[PDB]
Amino acid sequence: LPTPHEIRNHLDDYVIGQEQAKKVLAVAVYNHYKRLRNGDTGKSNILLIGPTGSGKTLLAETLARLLDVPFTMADATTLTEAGYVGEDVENIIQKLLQKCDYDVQKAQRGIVYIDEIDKISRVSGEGVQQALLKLIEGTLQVDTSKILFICGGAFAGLDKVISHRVSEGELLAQVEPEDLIKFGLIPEFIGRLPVVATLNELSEEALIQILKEPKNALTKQYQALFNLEGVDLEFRDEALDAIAKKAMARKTGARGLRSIVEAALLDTMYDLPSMEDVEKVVIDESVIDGQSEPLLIY
Amino acid sequence: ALPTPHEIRNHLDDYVIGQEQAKKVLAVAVYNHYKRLRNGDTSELGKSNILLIGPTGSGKTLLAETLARLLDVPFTMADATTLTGYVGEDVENIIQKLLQKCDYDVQKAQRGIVYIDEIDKISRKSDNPRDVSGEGVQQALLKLIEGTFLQVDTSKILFICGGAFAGLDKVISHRVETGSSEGELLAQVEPEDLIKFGLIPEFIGRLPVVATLNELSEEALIQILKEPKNALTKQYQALFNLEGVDLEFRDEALDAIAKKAMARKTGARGLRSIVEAALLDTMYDLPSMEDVEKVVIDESVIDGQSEPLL
Amino acid sequence: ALPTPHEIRNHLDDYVIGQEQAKKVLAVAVYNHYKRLRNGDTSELGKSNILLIGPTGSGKTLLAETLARLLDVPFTMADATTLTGYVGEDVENIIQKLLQKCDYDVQKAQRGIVYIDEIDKISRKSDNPRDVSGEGVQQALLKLIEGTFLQVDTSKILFICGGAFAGLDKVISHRVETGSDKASEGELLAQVEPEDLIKFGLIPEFIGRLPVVATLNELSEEALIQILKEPKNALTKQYQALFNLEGVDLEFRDEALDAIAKKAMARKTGARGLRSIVEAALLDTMYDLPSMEDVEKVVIDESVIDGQSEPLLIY
Amino acid sequence: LPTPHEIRNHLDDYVIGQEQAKKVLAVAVYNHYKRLRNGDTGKSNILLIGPTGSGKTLLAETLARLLDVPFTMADATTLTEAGYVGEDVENIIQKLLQKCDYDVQKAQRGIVYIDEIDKISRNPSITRDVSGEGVQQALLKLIEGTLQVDTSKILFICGGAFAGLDKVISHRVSEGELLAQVEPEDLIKFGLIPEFIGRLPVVATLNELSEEALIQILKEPKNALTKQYQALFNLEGVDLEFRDEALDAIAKKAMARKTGARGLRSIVEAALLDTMYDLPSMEDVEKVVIDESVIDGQSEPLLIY
Amino acid sequence: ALPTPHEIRNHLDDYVIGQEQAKKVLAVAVYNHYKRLRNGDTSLGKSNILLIGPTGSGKTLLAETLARLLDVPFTMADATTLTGYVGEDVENIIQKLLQKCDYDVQKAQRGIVYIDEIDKISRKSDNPRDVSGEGVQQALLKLIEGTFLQVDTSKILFICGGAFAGLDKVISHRVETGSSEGELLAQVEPEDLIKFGLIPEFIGRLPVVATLNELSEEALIQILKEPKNALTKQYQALFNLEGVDLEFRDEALDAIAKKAMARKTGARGLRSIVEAALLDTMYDLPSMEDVEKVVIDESVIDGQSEPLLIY
Amino acid sequence: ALPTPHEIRNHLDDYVIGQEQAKKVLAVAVYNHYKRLRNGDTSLGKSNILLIGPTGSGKTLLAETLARLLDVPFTMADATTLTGYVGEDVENIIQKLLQKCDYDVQKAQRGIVYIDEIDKISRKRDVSGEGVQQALLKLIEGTFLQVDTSKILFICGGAFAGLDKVISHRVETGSSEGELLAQVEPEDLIKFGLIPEFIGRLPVVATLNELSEEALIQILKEPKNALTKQYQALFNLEGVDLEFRDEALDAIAKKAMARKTGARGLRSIVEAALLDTMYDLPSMEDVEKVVIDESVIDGQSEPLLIY
Repeated sequence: LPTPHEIRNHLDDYVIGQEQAKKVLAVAVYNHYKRLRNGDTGKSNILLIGPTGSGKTLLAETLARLLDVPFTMADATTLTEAGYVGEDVENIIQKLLQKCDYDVQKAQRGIVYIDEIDKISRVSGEGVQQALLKLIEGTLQVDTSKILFICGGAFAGLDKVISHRVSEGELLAQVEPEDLIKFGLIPEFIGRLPVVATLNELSEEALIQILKEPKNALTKQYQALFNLEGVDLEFRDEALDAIAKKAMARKTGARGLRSIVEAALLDTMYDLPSMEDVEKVVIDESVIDGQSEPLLIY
Repeated sequence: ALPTPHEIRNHLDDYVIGQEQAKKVLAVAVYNHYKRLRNGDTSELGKSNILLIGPTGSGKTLLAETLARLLDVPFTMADATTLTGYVGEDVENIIQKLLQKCDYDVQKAQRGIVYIDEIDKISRKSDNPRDVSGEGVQQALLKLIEGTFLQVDTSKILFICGGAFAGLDKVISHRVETGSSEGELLAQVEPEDLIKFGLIPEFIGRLPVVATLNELSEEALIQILKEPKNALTKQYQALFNLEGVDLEFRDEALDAIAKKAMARKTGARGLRSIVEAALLDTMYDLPSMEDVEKVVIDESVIDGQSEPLL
Repeated sequence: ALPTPHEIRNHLDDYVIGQEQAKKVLAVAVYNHYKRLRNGDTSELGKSNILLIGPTGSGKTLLAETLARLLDVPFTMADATTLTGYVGEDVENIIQKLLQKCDYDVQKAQRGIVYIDEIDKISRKSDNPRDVSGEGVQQALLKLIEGTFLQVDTSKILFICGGAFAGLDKVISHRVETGSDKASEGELLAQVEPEDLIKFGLIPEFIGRLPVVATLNELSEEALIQILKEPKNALTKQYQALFNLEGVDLEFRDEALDAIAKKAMARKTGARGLRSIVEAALLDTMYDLPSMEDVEKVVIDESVIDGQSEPLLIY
Repeated sequence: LPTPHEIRNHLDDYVIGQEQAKKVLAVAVYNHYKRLRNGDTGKSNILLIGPTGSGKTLLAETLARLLDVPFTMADATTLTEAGYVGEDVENIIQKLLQKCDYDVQKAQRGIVYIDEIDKISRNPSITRDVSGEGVQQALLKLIEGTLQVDTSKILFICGGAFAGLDKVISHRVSEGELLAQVEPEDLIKFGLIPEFIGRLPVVATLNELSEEALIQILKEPKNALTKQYQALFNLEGVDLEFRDEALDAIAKKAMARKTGARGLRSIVEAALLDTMYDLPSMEDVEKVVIDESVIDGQSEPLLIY
Repeated sequence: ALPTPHEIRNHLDDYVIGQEQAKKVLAVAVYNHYKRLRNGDTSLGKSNILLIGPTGSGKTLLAETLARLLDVPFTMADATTLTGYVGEDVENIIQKLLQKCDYDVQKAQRGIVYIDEIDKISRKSDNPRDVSGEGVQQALLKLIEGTFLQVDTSKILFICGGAFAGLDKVISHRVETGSSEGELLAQVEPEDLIKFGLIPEFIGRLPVVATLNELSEEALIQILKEPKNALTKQYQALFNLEGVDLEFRDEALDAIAKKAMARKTGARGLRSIVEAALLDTMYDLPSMEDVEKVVIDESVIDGQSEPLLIY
Repeated sequence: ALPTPHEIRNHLDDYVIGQEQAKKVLAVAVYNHYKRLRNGDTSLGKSNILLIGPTGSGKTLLAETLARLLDVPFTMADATTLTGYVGEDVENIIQKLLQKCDYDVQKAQRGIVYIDEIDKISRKRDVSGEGVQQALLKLIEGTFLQVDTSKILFICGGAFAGLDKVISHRVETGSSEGELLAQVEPEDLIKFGLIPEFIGRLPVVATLNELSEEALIQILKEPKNALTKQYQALFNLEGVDLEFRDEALDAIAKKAMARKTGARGLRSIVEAALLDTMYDLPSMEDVEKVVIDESVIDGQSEPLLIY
């Protein structure tokens, strides 16, 4: 079992900065699996509070991979309706099992990430907290008490509440279950999330990492898109850096990256299904200046 | 069988005059959107939601409507002004209405297109000074953009938000400036510019595709009267045609109509009302006559005194 | 054999006084509408739906009704106010009723004309402040305008939506104005534009379904008088007929007729308020008429305006 | 032919007050039969708008009798279903003929009263009962002329309370003065189709209730309070007798409280409560209610053994 | 086989203390109501009731007891929760009645519905929303008459209760002449409710009017003893399944009554008092081994001394 | 076999610090409630409870502990989220109770329901708040789950900030908070904002003492699941002994007060103080770690490490 040191060390190679949060997660994760090992003798669940594109999703995946443990994501926005009939919640446990080959144990060790938790707080989101709480609370048959839950969120209005209860970065550090309660989260749900981590920083080296690292990264998306056409899309590292610069110069952020990449591939994607070639290559000149069109290989 | 973005733009040229760039943008945005829907499969993909930015009476609404028709897809219009708590339950009204025109079919509703007008109006900023309620809508409608007793998911449906953004031109200039036309500036538009304008970051990040329209030229109006497959001249020539009469519009008359429209600042929206009044007397005594063709000159339009040639 | 707009308007002149422009518009709109139906063939064609805009008691309803009669076509009236979810299934009620009067005939129902009154009432706006329900009707009835177990299609049927639009005059002015006002209100309703109806409370998609826009002008004091005399079924002629089968001659002094017109204008009911005025003025007379044995009754100004002095009785 | 003076004059002996409505009806009726006489050369139909127990029904009957003209009533509520098969409407024309000895002319002069019109105007929830909006049509097919008899000649009088009408008219811009300003528009917005209202040119109004009617409502109707209570007491084997003076006292009580027709029951009940309470405990032939048991409640009803 | 008004009142005497007149009234109203339903035939009285009495007089109890005594589905509702969308919440009273009714339409027709705080929705200058309140009087009015349950509310009996604090004043202003409280609630007339805030058409739907008299201070003691489910009987039963006999001295019962009156909570405040007085006893009760516990005045009023313990 | 009030209170002393009187009260109320349920028979007390104490006094904890001590389904709700459509959201409390109850109707009847911030809905929007007092009042009595809420025990908590003032204005004669909350009467809650019929449904009234800094220390040590014991256990399965110096424990309590988070803020403080230590713990090889004041308050110095 990896030490909290080893864990954080493997977290630095995937996400730049956030030293404090990487500590909290390391200990939270370590203790969790340290409690599962050697038997019980039980909730070290985590609450990631960081802006969108802070690396929340990326961190979760990394933790799962470095532990060689089944992982699965879920959106509080999609779980809102909880399905017209039944519980859309039990669905993610089935996905975790599918990625697990249906091995009850391997699944109980699994990690689950629920994004946009700050969204549900006021199907009514207040009822979603309960549907998601029925999950966290242990129920072919699998108890969820053993699986580690990580709930990510931006919590836009949280900084205000905490600043009232008595800049933004230092404020979030003083977060307390009370703040989350007054935010919209029920006391019962917060009680299931003892651990609370925070993220407050983004870098160019981070933007470039977000562009390729995440299993759900822009580059991977567009590549899949171009791939449907039978075309291979190649992003020169220089192009990725140029993209990062553009994003910074416009102080857009992580969500701002897509608008840049799209504007660089727009024309290409426009008149591509009308021609036949093996692959296309994006150079930094196609991005930073948009002077030249992407390379075409037939 | 989906139409290539080439084909989409081609048909858009039939209902819309100018805005070639905006039409190229929409052509791709649309193609990719439904291309994604038809071949949907786990792993990431863009929302492909659009943000129309152009002067009043430029063709923002028309483009949206035409797009729907060209794709035989349910279409519904909404105004962001009518939205700015109980309206949070009125935002889903946009959905039930889409279902209404969708034969109450959930899947075809997912194909639907929704156009929100006057988005720039709900922007909370010092310019043109309620802010709290307005932002509440940006975030409430924001929940829709993502996608959540219809049971329909708004993730599948394409969102097209239009707005004139009168002040956007000024802020973009204050940014692009260096040391010491509008269309050229609306091209340098960036998310941070919309930020300072009044739109929240999380909302803008949901509208990746940004199309920009150029104000219709005086000359363009004339094209609007002729070129479009449903051009006024073509509509009235058809009317006069099932009467056994040929209707001829002299270029001097068409330009005359365009000028009348500009003096009224009604753009293309004021075209019909002008043409109607000019052919009003003619159509009254048309079925009572027995001639070959009627010719509309300038004197019939501008002066509105002389009668059309018979 | 369809009647030319000339013939249509000519006959409208027999049942309606004034509104010559509106009548020319309707004449053309109507002619084209049925001209399109009879020679219907694939390829574009205007819906030709109409939007009547005039003061109360100007003749909006009368025009619609007369149009139907002049074209021997089924006609049904509806009020947009009674409409403002379950009413969505009450909008189709307008159809079943049209079928009722149509001998239940689907094709002749397609020929039918539907007049919706008080459309300006359902407009959602800050002026005269439910909005959500009202707009819902604008859009619900909007589905009809386009055209969709009668099996009838409402695409064929002509829609005539009337309204007074009390505030429309103000907004149009706030637009047409230049620098620092037009002579007559009717002069403004002429400069009317779809965008003016937009700001008023009507949704764009709805207005776009009413291409033809007709505007009525308030009847003049003298015009009201003509309505009391000239028409074949003029009030005076109707009451003279009533008094006639009593063996009595009814005379309306011009001072009395103008008196009635003025009473009507003060009530802003236009011609619609004419009868109610005449009735009240002849109420007492008609009550003790059959008990008498005189030659003729003469209505002076003092009987109408005053409403106190009794009509002259000539034995 | 009776003059409007003579007509209203004969209406004062059957109904107290309502001078305005008696005028309107006098002229409406007179003109109607004056148009039938001497031939045509045609709709003077009336719409009675008054509270239940205002005397609407009484006025109609009175008008028919004073003219010696066949008369027949009908309930919009009963005509709702319009019969499972056929038209329950044509039925009332047959009744008018039966009371007429089947003389086509005498029948065409006849008067017909349709009560509870305000009821037919409109979630249907797949209800078996026929829609009132459709009833307006079935009833309109009637008003509009059709062994064979044309209805165009018979005078139709439609009575109703129109509870919600006063609101509509107060919005369009107390209750007594409001109803006077009634207009076909108000009735349209109420629920009545324009085509139906167009057949009812004349509109009369009643603001006060009538004791002469209250007393009549107490006994005349087939479901009158007296008849019902008698059936109740009858189950006990007891005969209930309502003294005429008692019925009048009851009417007074109702008027003094401005309750209305529906208010009568609360009065009668309060007068028979004790009796009905301790009646199944004793055995007697009949009970009799005097005006003293009602107007004062001083003494208990009489018991006959 | 329906019970005579005599039998109905007799059983009401078992669950309810006092209110003999109101119970006579309800006895007839009820009997007649169901007598009409069972032998229903064309060519009758709604027989709907209007309860008028002070708070904690027995208005609710009477209604509930009536239902039980007739094995008929019963549902409670409040006019305050009602005062457009609530128009569709009025039919909620029906679906709930059907719920407790095994979803049987006919049994639902037999059901009894009690609406509390009717005097609250009355639109008047006294205690000054009016438009919404009146809207409910008329909305619920539609129910009283009777109209996807498919059930008709004509069959179901409606019992509307209320304290009518101001009603006493107006009745006085009318009955006055020249220059107990229950004596005035007896002279109550429909026109008095009119001036109070109720609409004529609504009042005309409640022909039966019952009036309750505020329970006497002395009656409180009876309430603690006589009722079949009297507090003393409830706690004696509790102490009984512990092998202990619980004795309430009369000095203690009167003491409790007085405590309740000083708190102006009437009978509603009885339980809270008794509980507090027996709290410590019940705590260390299962840990003892005595014969009986005797509650004296000192244990209640003083609340200092402990109850007597007989080994 | 039901536990005597003595046994119930004894176990409560393990999870809760202080509040001995309230625990005696709850011990009796609880015992009687289920004593009534198990031996239920015609011809009894509702036994519903009303917790009144300052914020973070242990109102919620007591409720939760009671449930655990009786292996009975437990669900929490907030009266604030309640204050027409919420009338159908009141039954939501029930369906949730059923959720945790394995969807068993009978065991749901055994369930315990805690409503927090009851003093908040007291009408002294007002119309809506009262509507809830009454809507929830229908529950207290007991009515497609088919479950009857008569059987389930209701525990309503509240701080009642103003209640102290009104009680004083009454108990006064002529010319501590705990001493006054003892003299609490239903009429005092009446004037506060609660309706008579609602209060009459909460016969059992428990009162909690104001939070004391000194007690916080006991909360860190005494409880069977005390933070120190939890962390010592964590450090124990690492082969390390965790020692909390009294100067360190008092330090944590003071930190908690300055933040006015009472006991709820204890963990967050301890975590942050042991964060770095737990991070580089499994990478060391020492005998025990000693937490002094300097590690907590200053938060600068590291904990003592004895090899």
